[PDB]
This record gives sequence, C-alpha cells and structure tokens, in this order.
Amino acid sequence: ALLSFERKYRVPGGTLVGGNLFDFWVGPFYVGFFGVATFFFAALGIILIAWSAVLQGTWNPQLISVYPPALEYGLGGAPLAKGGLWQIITICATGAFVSWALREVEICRKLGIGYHIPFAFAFAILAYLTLVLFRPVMMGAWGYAFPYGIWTHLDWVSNTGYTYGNFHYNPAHMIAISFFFTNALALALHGALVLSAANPEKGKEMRTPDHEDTFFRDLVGYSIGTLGIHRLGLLLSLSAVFFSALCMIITGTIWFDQWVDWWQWWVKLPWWANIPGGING
Amino acid sequence: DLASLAIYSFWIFLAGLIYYLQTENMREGYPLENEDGTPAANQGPFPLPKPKTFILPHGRGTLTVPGPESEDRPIALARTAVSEGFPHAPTGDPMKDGVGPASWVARRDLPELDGHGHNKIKPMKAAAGFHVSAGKNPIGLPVRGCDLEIAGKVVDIWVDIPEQMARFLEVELKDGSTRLLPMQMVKVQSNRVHVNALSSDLFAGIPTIKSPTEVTLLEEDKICGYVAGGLMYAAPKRKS
Amino acid sequence: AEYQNIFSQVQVRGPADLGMTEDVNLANRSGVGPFSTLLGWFGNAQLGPIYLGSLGVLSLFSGLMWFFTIGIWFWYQAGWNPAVFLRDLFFFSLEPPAPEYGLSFAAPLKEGGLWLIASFFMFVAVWSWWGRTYLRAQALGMGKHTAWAFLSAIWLWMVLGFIRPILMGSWSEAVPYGIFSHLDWTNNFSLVHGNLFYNPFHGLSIAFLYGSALLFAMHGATILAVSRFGGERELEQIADRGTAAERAALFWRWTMGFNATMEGIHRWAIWMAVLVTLTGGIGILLSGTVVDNWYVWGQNHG
Ligand code: BCL
Ligand code: BCL
Ligand SMILES: CC[C@H]1c2cc3[nH]c4c(c3C)C(=O)[C@H](C(=O)OC)c4c3nc(cc4[nH]c(cc(n2)[C@@H]1C)c(C(C)=O)c4C)[C@@H](C)[C@@H]3CCC(=O)OC/C=C(\C)CCC[C@@H](C)CCC[C@H](C)CCCC(C)C
Ligand SMILES: CC[C@H]1c2cc3[nH]c4c(c3C)C(=O)[C@H](C(=O)OC)c4c3nc(cc4[nH]c(cc(n2)[C@@H]1C)c(C(C)=O)c4C)[C@@H](C)[C@@H]3CCC(=O)OC/C=C(\C)CCC[C@H](C)CCC[C@H](C)CCCC(C)C
Ligand SMILES: COC(C)(C)C(=O)C/C=C(\C)CC/C=C(\C)CC/C=C(\C)CCCC/C(C)=C/CC[C@H](C)CC/C=C(\C)CCC=C(C)C
Ligand SMILES: CCCCCCCCCCCC[N+](C)(C)[O-]
Ligand SMILES: CCCCCCCCCCCC[N+](C)(C)[O-]
Ligand SMILES: CCCCCCCCCCCC[N+](C)(C)[O-]
Ligand SMILES: CCCCCCCCCCCC[N+](C)(C)[O-]
Ligand SMILES: [Fe+3]
Repeated sequence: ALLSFERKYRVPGGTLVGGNLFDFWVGPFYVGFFGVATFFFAALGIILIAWSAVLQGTWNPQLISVYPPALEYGLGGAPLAKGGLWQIITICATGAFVSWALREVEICRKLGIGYHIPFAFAFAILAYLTLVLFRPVMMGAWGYAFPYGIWTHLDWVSNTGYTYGNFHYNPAHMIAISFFFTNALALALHGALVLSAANPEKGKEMRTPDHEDTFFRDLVGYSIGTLGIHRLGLLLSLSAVFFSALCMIITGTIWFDQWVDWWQWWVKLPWWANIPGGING
Repeated sequence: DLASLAIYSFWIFLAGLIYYLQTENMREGYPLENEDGTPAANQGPFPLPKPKTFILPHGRGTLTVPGPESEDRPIALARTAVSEGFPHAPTGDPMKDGVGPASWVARRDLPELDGHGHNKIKPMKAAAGFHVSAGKNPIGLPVRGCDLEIAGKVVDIWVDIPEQMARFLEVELKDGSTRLLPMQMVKVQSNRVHVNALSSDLFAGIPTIKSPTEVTLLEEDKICGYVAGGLMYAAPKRKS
Repeated sequence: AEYQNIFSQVQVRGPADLGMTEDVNLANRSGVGPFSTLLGWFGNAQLGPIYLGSLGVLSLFSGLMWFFTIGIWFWYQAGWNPAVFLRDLFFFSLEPPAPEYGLSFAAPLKEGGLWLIASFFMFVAVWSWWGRTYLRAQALGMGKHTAWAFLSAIWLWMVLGFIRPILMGSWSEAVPYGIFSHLDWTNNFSLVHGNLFYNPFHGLSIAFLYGSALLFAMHGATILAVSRFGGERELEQIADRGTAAERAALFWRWTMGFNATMEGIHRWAIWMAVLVTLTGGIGILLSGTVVDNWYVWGQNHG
C-alpha cells in the first residue's frame, strides 16, 4: 500500500473544497472532493457512450462513434440520437478534465510543491476546448466539432484538413509542428544525457553535471544546463500545443480558403511581384 | 504477410519494454508497506528488479538499489482513523518535527562536490571571481516575511560554481546569526526580498548549518523542507 | 505571487568554465566564447568552448557543401536575381532524378545529378556527426546513449532518402530538397499509399510524438515544481534520494497510481522519443515495398 517513505507525507490538509471530508486515499490514489467529481463525470460519460453504442447497434470499439449534431441544428440543443448525446458527453469530458486538474492542485498543496503540472495540463484541456467549443461557436454549429470514435476522429482530421487544401500550408500549423519535432529532439537528448552520466562506461565512476555541460559544449559549443533543459522542455511542449490551438481557431473563422493561397501575400509584394523569372514569374 | 508480422512483433517488443521500464522504477521506496511499516501483502505483478550498484565519484563509495530501506529519523505522526487510507496527524509541531510538506530526507551529511572534488555550492564571498552580472543584487536588501514584517538582511549569495547559478540567499537575523533561504522560494524586489512561505517569527526556526562556508545534502533537505512547509503551516500568520 | 523559476531573477558569473578534462584531446577544444545574459535569464550564459577535431571539420565542411550545392541551384532557378530569390524562396526545389534513370548515378546535372551530389554531401555530413556524438562521449567515459538515441533519428532519414529509394528501384522516390516541395511530397506520399492514417506504424509514431510532448511536459513541470528542494540536481538525487525525488514520485503516485524514480523517469523519456522515428522508419519502409495501399491492407490485414 505505501512506498517505503510515504507515511510522513500523508498529513491532513491542502484541500480546496470541503475540508477533511474527502481528505483521504484509496490504495495509492488520492481522492479529495475533486477525486469524487471526476469519478462522477467519468461514470456518467462512459454510460452515455455505451447508450450511444446501442442506438448505433454495435459494441465493437473500432466501430463505435458518437457524432455531434448536424450543422442544421446550429448551436442549439439536438435530440439524443441526433446529437444531444455527444453534447452531454462533451460536457462530461470537460467536467472530468477540469476536475482532474483541480485534484492535481489539491495534491500539490498537500505536498508543498509548485503548481507547474496542473498548469501545463491546462494547455491540453484548452486544445480540446478549442476543437469542441471555441471553434464550433465561432463557426456557428456544434457540427464543426470532431466525433468521439477511434477512427472516425482520424477521419474528421483528414476531411477538415483537406477542406483548406494541403493543411501543411497553414502557417501556425508549420510553427506548431516545429515545436513537436523540436521537443521530441530535446526529450531524446535530455534523457540520453542524464542516463549516460548516471550509467558510464563499465567500471567507471558516475559522472557529474560538469560532465554533462562539457559533453555538450564539446558537441555543439553550448549547454543550456540542468535547470535550463527542464525549463526548455516545459516550454517547447506548452508551445507546441499553444500553436496547435491557434492554427485551428483561425481555420474556418478568419481564413476559409485554401491555405496555400494565403502565401500569395508574400509573393505579391509590389517590389518583386512583377519581376519576371523564378517560379512565380 | 510481412507488415502483419512486423506490427505483431512490435506490440510484443513494446510489452516487454514497458515491463522493463516499470521494474527499473521500482528501484526506490519498494517494496510497499502498511502504515505500520510491516511489508504489504500485494506488491503488484512486477518483481523487484535485480540490484544495480553505482560507483560514486571522489571515493564516496557505492550505492546499491534496490536495497534495505529505512527512514533513519523519527516520524511524529499519529493515525486519525482505525482503517487504512486516512491522514496521519502531526503529534507536535510539523515544522519543528519535519513531517508533512515540511518533510526532509536523511541524505548524507556531506556536501555535493563538483567534477573536481570541490564543494559545488559556496558563499559568493569565498567564490573567487563571481559577481552578480545581471538583475538586482539582493545583497544588502531587507528580508520581509508573509506577515509583512522585516526578518533580516541578505549578507551574501551562495552560488553554485559549476552551473554558475544563485541557489540560496544567506540572511542575517536580529540576533546576528544567519540562515540560508532557497533562491526558489523568494521574490527579489527593487527595495526588498519578500518570502511568502515564512512569517517573520519563523525564520529563527530555519535549521542552521554546522560550518559557515559549506552546506550538506542533509542540511539542504532540512532547510528546503522547512521553508516549503511554511506554505501550509504558517498559513494563519499570512495576510495579503 | 510566488516565484515560478521559469526565468532567473539574479545572474551570477565567474571565470569561464573550460570543463572536465577526461581523455579529451585539449588541443582540439576551442577558446571560451562570450556570455549571453540573454540566454542567462533561461539557462547557461557561457558560450563555448567547442571541440573541433577531424570528424567535426569533415562533418561541418560536408554540411556547408550540401547546403551550398542546394543554394546555387536555387540561385540558378531565380535567374540570379536577388529579388526573385527572395520572392520565390520556398518554391524553389532540388528534385531527384527522373524515374527513367532508376538507381543510376548518370543523370544529367540539371536533371537530377546535382541532387545526388547534395545528398552524398549530406550522407557524409550526418554519419560523421554521428561518429562525433559517440567519440565525444567516449572521451569523457560516458554511456553512449546519445549516439544510440541519435541513431533512431538517422533511421527515418536513412529510410526516406536512401533505403526506400533503393528498394523501389529508383532515386525518384526520394525527398526533394525544398521548403514547400518536401511538404508536397509528404502530402502526396500518403495519397499514393492509400492514406497513411491506416499505416499502423504511422499511428504508433503519432502516439509517441504526442506522448513526447505529454512526457516532457510532465517531467519539466515536475522538476520545476520541486526545484525548491534542488530537484534539477538529478545525478546526486539518483545517488542519494532527496525529498525532491520523493515529493516528485508521490505527487504522481497519488494522481495516477504508479510512479517513476529519478533515473527511471529518464528511461521513460529516452524511449518515448526514440520510438517516434523508430516506428516511423518502419511504417515508411513497408510503404510501397510490401504494402501499396494501407486502406486495402487495413480491410484484410495482409
Ligand atoms: C489533437 C490532434 C487531433 C487528433 C489526431 C490524431 C491522430 C492523427 C492520431 C491520433 C491517435 C490517437 N488519438 Mg487523437 N486526435 C485528437 C484528439 C484526441 C482526444 C481528445 C479527447 O481530444 C483523445 C483522447 C485522442 C486519443 C487518441 C488515441 C486513441 C490515439 C493515440 C493517442 C496518443 O498516443 O496520445 C499520447 C497519449 C498517451 C500515450 C497517454 C495515454 C493515452 C491513451 C492511449 C488514451 C486512450 C483513450 C481512448 C482509448 C479513449 C478513452 C475514452 C473513454 C474513457 C473510454 N485524440 C485531435 C482531434 N489522434 C493516433 C491513433 O493511432 O489512433 C487512431 C493517430 O494516428
Ligand atoms: C498529408 C500528410 C499525411 C502524412 C504523411 C507522412 C509522411 C510521408 C511521413 C509522416 C511522418 C510522420 N507523421 Mg504523418 N502524415 C499525415 C498526418 C499527420 C498528423 C496529423 C494529421 O495530425 C500527425 C500528428 C503526423 C505526425 C507524423 C510524425 C509522427 C511522423 C514523423 C516523426 C518525426 O518526428 O520525424 C521528424 C524527424 C526526422 C525526419 C529525422 C531526420 C533526422 C536527420 C538526421 C536530421 C538532419 C538535419 C539536416 C542534416 C540539416 C541540419 C540542420 C541545420 C544545421 C539547421 N502525421 C497525413 C496522413 N507523415 C513520417 C513517418 O515516420 O511516417 C510513418 C513520414 O515519413
Ligand atoms: C529521436 C527522434 C528525434 C531526434 C533525435 C536526435 N537528433 C539529434 C540527436 C538526437 C538524439 C543528436 O544527438 C544530434 C545532435 O547533435 O543534437 C544536438 C541530432 C541532431 N538533429 C538535428 C536536426 C533535426 N533532428 C530532427 C528530428 C529528430 N531528432 C527527432 C524528432 C529534425 C526534424 C526534421 O524534426 C531535425 C531538423 C541536428 C541539430 C543534429 C544533427 C546535426 C548534424 O548531423 O549535422 C550534420 C551537418 C552539419 C554540420 C550542417 C550544418 C549546416 C548549417 C550551417 C546550415 C544552415 C545555416 C542556417 C541558415 C543557420 C542559422 C540558424 C538560426 C536559428 C540562428
Ligand atoms: C500540453 C502538452 C501535452 C500534454 C500535457 C499533459 N497531459 C496531461 C498532463 C500534462 C502536463 C497531466 O498532468 C495529466 C496526467 O495525469 O498525465 C499522466 C495529463 C493527461 N493527458 C492524458 C491524455 C492525453 N494527453 C494528450 C496530449 C497532451 N498532454 C499534450 C501534447 C493526448 C493526446 C491525444 O495528444 C492524450 C490522449 C491523460 C493520460 C492524462 C489526463 C487524464 C484525465 O483527465 O482523467 C480524467 C478523465 C477520465 C478518467 C476519463 C473521462 C471519460 C470521459 C468523460 C468520456 C470519454 C470522452 C472522450 C472525449 C472520448 C474521446 C475518444 C477518442 C477516440 C477521440
Ligand atoms: C544565401 O545564398 C547561398 C548560395 C550563399 C546559400 O547558401 C543559400 C542556401 C539555401 C537557399 C539553401 C536551402 C536549403 C533547404 C531549403 C534545404 C531543405 C532540405 C529539406 C527540407 C530536406 C528534407 C528531407 C531530406 C531527406 C530525407 C534527405 C535524405 C538524404 C539521404 C538519406 C542521403 C542519401 C544518399 C544519396 C542518395 C547518395 C549516396 C551515394 C553513395 C556513394 C553512398
Ligand atoms: C463546459 C460546457 C460544454 C458544453 C458543450 C456543448 C453544450 C451545448 C449547450 C447548449 C444547450 C442549449 N442552448 C442552445 C439553449 O443554449
Ligand atoms: C512508452 C509507453 C507508452 C506507449 C503508448 C501505447 C499506446 C498507444 C496506442 C496507439 C494506438 C494504435 N494503432 C496501432 C491502433 O494505431
Ligand atoms: C494505467 C493505470 C494503472 C494504475 C495502476 C494502479 C495500481 C493500483 C494497485 C491496486 C490498488 C487497489 N484497490 C483500488 C482495490 O485498492
Ligand atoms: C501508456 C502508459 C501506460 C503505463 C503503464 C502502466 C504501468 C502500471 C504499473 C502499476 C504499478 C503497481 N504498483 C506496484 C505501483 O502498485
Ligand atoms: Fe530530468
């Protein structure tokens, strides 16, 4: 049940809501008021999802799919079988997510650490809210949201993309991808660096941070340092997801045409717009 | 076909890999225990990994994990219920006792050494050629606690030499003794240094270091521990 | 508000650190560079020194040759006009030889030869730099994690412009050097193989990419959350568990039911990132050599 050093940490307090009421654990897990909140939202949501599955007449997970209301319903409510169920399920997800974040906050307090983790998570939550709330509202129907199904959701991605041409040309999409790639690069390195120091060549003594900083200056002439790379990681990650939201929130709202075409602005600057030759002249 | 082969293969690879990953993270704090310290009955599907031994630089010996676990300090906590899973209430002053968000681990009572075998962290006064190169130099600024009362004055900065970084502020108290304050728990302002976790009256309780030009892993933990714990336990004294 | 430790609130400097001197040939290391106070607010302010050596120079020279060989081609396309060059910079493209030449090294220069030269340059550039990551580690007595991690990346690149073009029978199947052109090639590569979303490696690869972000978010925010107990000093924490490591592990145990150790978390890390291009490489390799259309394959599973 407890890690060899856990007991002295399991003291009362830190709860945001409800005092000592839910201030307790279940196996390794911490409950807290929000422990309960998330459970309830999670229970409800899964139920509704199964209920959608009978109306659909399949129990096969590769097939199950809960779709939003069709565009004709705009931002109004829709019949269960006709889009209501997704709308509730979406409400329930949100409930789950936010609650899961606030529990993280409550654990943070009991342990006496910073709130960076709940913090970073809120970016994930905000990306999800962008795709099922902010964008549809702004566009004008729940129908612009993505459906909850394993492959159907990949389909929405593909269809929504190809609507504006090759989505690769969405400029904030370019930026968002550069982080995803960069972050992975940096996670690759960080991990590798620490391990190689902690697990040197056979029979040698554990290396030190000094070695880590040296290994990198030797390699590329600079080392961001042990505090840096952790600040770096948090940032690349949060940024990747920040730009991911951005590229979507603008798509279909302030730009509805082909993304490639938006680049004509550059190429049509009057100072070289008419100069012959090249690719565009 | 080949493709089918490859993907089935991979899902198998991936499964033994997680297994590996998982057993490696079982190198500390395992095996599990009951609230009374007796070994718990259900330790999960995963076995303890076979021990590995680390050779610590500067002849500081070896470390073998997993290995015999022991807190090596008293815990002043008492059960608040008759069944498993409820908090344990401090039986004294959690701060003074070092439980809760004020907990510290019995790390070695030796300082962290740099790659050369010299003390990693030093008061800047004794760090030949170090200076505040940017930002507000705290040194000389009064220190304010969450109760908005002055508690002391910065009389130095303890720097991390190999990473060239400010780790702690040393503070001079009203009785002429000094304490270290983690850099990460204070806001350096234009005319003062503000500490939200501790009220002026608790600065004296901050554990002291035995030698004035060195800190040990044990003393770092006891200090950081203490200051962090203020956040929850000084709470009645904090106003804003 | 409380301090967050995303940016330093006081910078301290000392004599330029010339670093550990294991078995490293000190005649090769450079001189210390300046110090960016800019950088200093985020991480280390000290630039340099850097280690040159034979492999560094070869790598660094081939590296520039590659880049320049592409550059002259762009200029030739731009009508040597600096204005067009700027206008049309992302439209220019150095394309592989036509399918006609196959795996031939005899394609005319304007018709694909120049692409081979550039690639040849990149090949040597990249491999030498790989050997560089390895040696730099050896000379400090360190594990070779970094070189092996690097090898994963190399895998996907090897497969894209070398191994797959060769197994298909022609260089024309490789990726063109160009900003918009390599985007198009990617988009088109999926169309031709029946939508890469049905390539289960592609799907796996995305999971590990998404995951890398998830994890580096988790790890980073955690270490920052406990840097108030010297969390970032991970090597010593491994060697002697501090409260930092404890609070870290527990926050996670209490949230989701299990947890890492300080050495452990970094194994999760290196593998989550390395699996991105590992799986990736495989998904692409089978694409068009063994499987012509992932949807059809998806219907049968063979
Ligand atoms: C954000 C970008 C796009 C999108 C584009 C893609 C693309 C492109 C792909 C996926 C893939 C996946 N997507 Mg998606 N996906 C989106 C939004 C979502 C949402 C959401 C609520 O917002 C979720 C939960 C998922 C979940 C998933 C997984 C089924 C799968 C692997 C992801 C992964 O490894 O992440 C990393 C996270 C982890 C490793 C942590 C553990 C995650 C586990 C696997 C979560 C599974 C949840 C799932 C089974 C449903 C549970 C819900 C109920 C409680 C039962 N996507 C939006 C619309 N998604 C890949 C796939 O192969 O699936 C077809 C794929 O190729
Ligand atoms: C229309 C587009 C198609 C499609 C077609 C492809 C194709 C084609 C490929 C991918 C690939 C990938 N796709 Mg896909 N993909 C689509 C939609 C998606 C979506 C989505 C819809 O949300 C996502 C999230 C992804 C995500 C991804 C990545 C997981 C994956 C590449 C990982 C990587 O990091 O390589 C980045 C890393 C590298 C390329 C390694 C290179 C390393 C070298 C050595 C670097 C050298 C640098 C050089 C020498 C210059 C030096 C630098 C200078 C000094 C500055 N795809 C659709 C279906 N996708 C790749 C893959 O693996 O697929 C299975 C791939 O080949
Ligand atoms: C495991 C997967 C991820 C990964 C890992 C990875 N990559 C790696 C490593 C590892 C573990 C290394 O050790 C190695 C490295 O040394 O990094 C520091 C590398 C590396 N990955 C790199 C790039 C890279 N990795 C990528 C991807 C990934 N790498 C994956 C996501 C990508 C993409 C496309 O996503 C890129 C672009 C290099 C930084 C480095 C390998 C360097 C190399 O091989 O150099 C060879 C040649 C040269 C010396 C060329 C130099 C020519 C330049 C001077 C021209 C450009 C001039 C330009 C205009 C300059 C200005 C830039 C401004 C920003 C200031
Ligand atoms: C912001 C950067 C990245 C990030 C960070 C991040 N994620 C995080 C955190 C952080 C910092 C956490 O602390 C938290 C965590 O605890 O991790 C272990 C979390 C987490 N990220 C998760 C998943 C996740 N994160 C993702 C993405 C990312 N997370 C980013 C790329 C993704 C994808 C698709 O990329 C996924 C799948 C969880 C493992 C965990 C949060 C767990 C949680 O919220 O529990 C509460 C909810 C439930 C128990 C289930 C609720 C059931 C619903 C009511 C119904 C189901 C509806 C759903 C909409 C159906 C979708 C079906 C699909 C097929 C489309
Ligand atoms: C300012 O102007 C001057 C001229 C000074 C410049 O220098 C400007 C230069 C620029 C304009 C340069 C611009 C360069 C880019 C736009 C480059 C973009 C490159 C990419 C987007 C590349 C993407 C993908 C590349 C891939 C996957 C390459 C793979 C290569 C290989 C695996 C190598 C394979 C080897 C070959 C075929 C030959 C092997 C032969 C043997 C004998 C072994
Ligand atoms: C966090 C809330 C998320 C809700 C997701 C969608 C709910 C749609 C609410 C509309 C209900 C009725 N209406 C049209 C009268 O407003
Ligand atoms: C590092 C361990 C975590 C790995 C995450 C494994 C779950 C990913 C599930 C992806 C679903 C994939 N597939 C093959 C059907 O496309
Ligand atoms: C993917 C999530 C995995 C989480 C693993 C959690 C381990 C819990 C150990 C069993 C505890 C049991 N319980 C709840 C019945 O008391
Ligand atoms: C895709 C990520 C999935 C994470 C893998 C799940 C590992 C669960 C380990 C549970 C450990 C149980 N224990 C011993 C803590 O009680
Ligand atoms: Fe780390």
